Formats: sequence, structure tokens, C-alpha cells
Amino acid sequence: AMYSEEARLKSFQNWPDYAHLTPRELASAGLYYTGIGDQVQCFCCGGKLKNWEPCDRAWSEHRRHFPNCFFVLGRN
Amino acid sequence: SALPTIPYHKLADLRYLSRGASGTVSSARHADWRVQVAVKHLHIHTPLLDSERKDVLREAEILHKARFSYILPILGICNEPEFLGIVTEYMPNGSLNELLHRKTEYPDVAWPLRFRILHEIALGVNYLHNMTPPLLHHDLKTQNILLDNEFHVKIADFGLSKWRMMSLTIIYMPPENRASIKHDIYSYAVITWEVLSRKQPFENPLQIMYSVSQGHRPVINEESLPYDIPHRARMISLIESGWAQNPDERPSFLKCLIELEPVLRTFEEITFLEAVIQLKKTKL
Amino acid sequence: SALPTIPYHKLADLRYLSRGASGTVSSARHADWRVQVAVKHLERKDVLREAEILHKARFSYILPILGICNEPEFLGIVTEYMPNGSLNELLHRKTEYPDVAWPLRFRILHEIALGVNYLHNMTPPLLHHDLKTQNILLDNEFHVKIADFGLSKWRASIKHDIYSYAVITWEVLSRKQPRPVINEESLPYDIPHRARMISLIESGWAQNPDERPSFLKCLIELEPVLRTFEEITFLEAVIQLKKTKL
Ligand SMILES: [Zn+2]
Repeated sequence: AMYSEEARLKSFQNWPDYAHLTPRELASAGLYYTGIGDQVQCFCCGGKLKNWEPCDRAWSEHRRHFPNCFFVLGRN
Repeated sequence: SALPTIPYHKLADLRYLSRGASGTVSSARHADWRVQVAVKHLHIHTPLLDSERKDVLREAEILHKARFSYILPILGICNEPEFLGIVTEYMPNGSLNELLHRKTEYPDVAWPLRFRILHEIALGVNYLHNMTPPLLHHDLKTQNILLDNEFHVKIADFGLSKWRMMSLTIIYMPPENRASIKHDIYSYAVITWEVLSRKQPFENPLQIMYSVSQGHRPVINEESLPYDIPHRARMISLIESGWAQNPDERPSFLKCLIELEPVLRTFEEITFLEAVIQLKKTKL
Repeated sequence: SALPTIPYHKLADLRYLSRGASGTVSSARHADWRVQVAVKHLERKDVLREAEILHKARFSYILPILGICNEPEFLGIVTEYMPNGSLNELLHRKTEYPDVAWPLRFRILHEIALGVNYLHNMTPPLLHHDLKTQNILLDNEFHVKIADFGLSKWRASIKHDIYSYAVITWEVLSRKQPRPVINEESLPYDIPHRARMISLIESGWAQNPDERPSFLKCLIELEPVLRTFEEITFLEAVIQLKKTKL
């Protein structure tokens, strides 16, 4: 079910209002929300991302940190 | 020479404060920076006419061009297609408008700080005329002057300020009504009298037009002008020179600063720190 | 660019304040304003770039620039003053400074965290690489201002600055010149929420940059600590300090 974007969107519930990235942008980036804090992860690697950079986009930071993504490989 | 903009999605928690001439004052907590940040806005989600767009644009530009440590800095603007608002820093303690006009909240305010903030505002306004061509604020009042946590005072609301060119409340007008630099001196004198006195001038406003212009001034009475405050006559002279009928004799801000300096030589910073407590606890 | 230019003849009371890495800071009273501005001079291009940077980033937690002194005999940058000096005088000198309260140091840490958060939250962001306790500036009431942008490079990113914030945190909770050990003698157990601070300091100077804290997370986890205190101690510890000075 995690493949469906609606699953990521519904996992993005109770997202704090101070986050710099809208749930939709993360869902397009292929990430989901665990429910605890601001922890997010991609379905390809499972790598958990934190310490949000306000100016960095989710796609850019996923590419930089984990260039081994199958999702990014298909994207590229 | 660039002023960064602020998207509306970053800013959060719009809180109403007041409605000014150049906008509607509001406070907010900037979510991305985790800073409480105040704002002002003529309109909310209305077709943005080009006149007010140019007004706020030039306001932001003039605020960014000349910034002083004694004036409130500017953070940015939101160039939204439907909403216009100035994003400026929030000094937590606020302004002097309610500070000087709330007897229940502030029954007494110590004269050391009452005169030290005068030194700060004098320094700010004196700098404000040092940059060529001299700037005429045109709207310097008790509202515009605002204080941070430690009561360090900054001025804002430059919206109707008009730069001086050489190509030759309605009760706040000087007897001048040609832009004259001495209007700043007149505003400084009236706010100096308002600081210690804690009394609002003009307390029908129609007679003020023919009164202040001709020479009438707010009443001088012993209850609002007691001799207990030291250097009372000096500040009487300062204000009476400040709001003179015409610009020929009003002293330059350097002269007022020099005159006030011996008054402020009668204090120590320890006295200021002791006196902030009484004001900070009487407003509780 | 677009900054005021003033002549050197508008300065009086030339008094030494400090010698900065990017240029000395002179406590010089103005003439038209007559205030002891912090004129910066000795490099001419370096200080012009410095003035450009300070004009670029303008926050209450950074000392506002006030102009430049474009004169052939001497080039200077005008900022506000520091009556009580930097944090070095407050902490490294304890012979006559008897004690510094916990609320003061915690407020200093919160201010530094916020300042470098914005410094990393610009378009495009900025990196400091010159954040030290001597560089931190205390105003008339010990509010934090940040100066000496000489090592600040326009833009390893978000690592040196957060490491500097962590080491300065441990410094101002320890008052000891500097990996630093976090034992009870250096960090006594009387400090409220001590274990939180220990976790913070080990996280901040972590060897691996991947787990290195971001300033945003720093401020969002530190906010309850400053929420615990009140304004009364904030405004009274400074009074106690000044009274102990005399
Ligand atoms: Zn991945």
C-alpha cells in the first residue's frame, strides 16, 4: 500500500505546522511519515531523514544523501 | 542592495494588533525561523492596486537603504498575487503608545529610563538626518517609537515619510501647516513632553488647526509639570524651542542632544537596571 | 552597495576596543551623532566585502551596520557599541567576576542558536566558520550580537557552525577554556535538565557529519528549557552581576 501516493498522504497526518516542505512535495519525492516527530523515509532505501534544511528540497537531499535510490534512478 | 522576500507559507499565526495609516498592524510567529515577527498590511486577499504596491515597494526600499541600530530593521515583504504585507522584526515589549497611555498598567515609570530612551530616540533621529538628502519622517510619534525586551527603543512606520527635494493624527501637525526639517524637532519635543508627562495632547479637534498653527500649545499645569523632576526647566526650554511657530529658531538635534546630556549625566546603568524591574512588574 | 558613506572627520574620542581577525574595532565617538561607534579598519576589498555581507543579512541578533567611511587616508565601517564587551570577558575572567547565572547562559545559547539558524536560512544560505565566544557580542544588557564575518563564506556546510555552537554551549556552561570532558566537576549536577545538555553537546560535535544537528532541530528541542525559566530571573541576574562588579 505504501506505493500509492494516498498512503504517504495519509501517513503525513498530524504533520507539524513549522515544517518547510508540504506533505505533497514529500509524497512526490516518495517519502512517508512514521508518525513520530519529523522522521521521514523513502520506500526504496528505507533511509530515515531528519534535521530538515529549510532551503533544500526533498528530491535534492534524497539524491545527495542516497544516490542509490531506485526511485531516483527511474526519475533520472 | 537587495531585500529578500518572504513567502506566505513560511509565516504563520497572524495576530491582530492595530490599524495604522500605512497598514494594519499585526503580529505573527515566523515558523521557519522560529521568530515572533510582526506585520502590517493595508488589505488582506484583495485585488492589489498598483498604487499601494508601489507605495509598499518604495517603503521597503527606503527601509533597506538606510538602516540604523536605533530604528526597527526590516525583514522582508510578501509579493503575493492577492495579499500585501510588510514583514518586520518584532520587539517583544512593544511600543510606547500603550506604555504612555495606560495608567492602570503603568501607574509610575522611572525618570532615569524616561530620559535615557529620549537619548536613544534623539540619536536615531539625528542619524536619520545625517544621510544626504536628509530624510523627513513626517510621522514620528509615540506609536512609531517601539521598545524591545530591555526597553531599547526603535522607530518604524516610514510609509508616509517623504525624502527632501531641492528642485524648487490631525492634531499632530506643526505650525508649518514646503517640507521643513524642523518638523522632526517639533515631533521630538512633543514626544519628550509626552514621555515624562504621560499625557496625550489635545485632551473637538477643529480648533487645533487654528490653535497650533497660530501658536497654541497643550496646556502647562503643575500637576503634569511638577518641580520634583530635576532639570524640569531645561526640558521646558527644549520643548518650547522644539515646537516654535517657525523653523528659524528651533535648535538642531545636536543642540538638543547637548542640552539633554547633563540631564542624563545624573544616572548610572545600575539605576536603569533597578528601574526596569518596577515597570516590568507594575505592568503584570 | 547602497550603504551610507560618512567621512572620518565625523569621529572623535578614538579609543581602543579590540583587535579583530578581519580588522580592529575602535571605540570612536561620532561627531554629528556623538556615539562611540565600532569603527572597523586595519584588506580594503576584504572590509568592503564585509560591509556588503553585514548589509546582506540584517537581524536584531546581528549588529546593524550603519555606514562606511570612504576616505583616502582611512577606510572604516560603522556599527554599534559594546559596553560590557564580548563573552570572553564575562566567562574567561573569573577573578573579579564572581558568578554567572544559569538563565543568562541559557538565554545566550538560545540567541546564538537562533542567529546561526537564520544565518543558515537565507536565500542563498550563509555559513559562518568564525563563531567563537570572543566573537559573540553582548549589548548593554548582554543580548547576543554576531560580528567578524571575515571567515564567513558565501554559500562541510552546516558543520563548522553547529560544532562551534556546541563547543560554545559547553564553554559557557563550564566557563573553562577548551575533546572536552563532560564530567561532574566540569558540568555539576545542579544544572537543570543536565542530561539534555550532555546529549546536546555530544550530538553537536559528533565526528560523523551525517548525524550532525541542524540549528532548527537545536532550537526546537531547546525551547522547553527556556520555557521553564521566567523573565524575573532574566532581568535580575544581570542586576546581580552588575552589583557584584562594583
Ligand atoms: Zn532512498
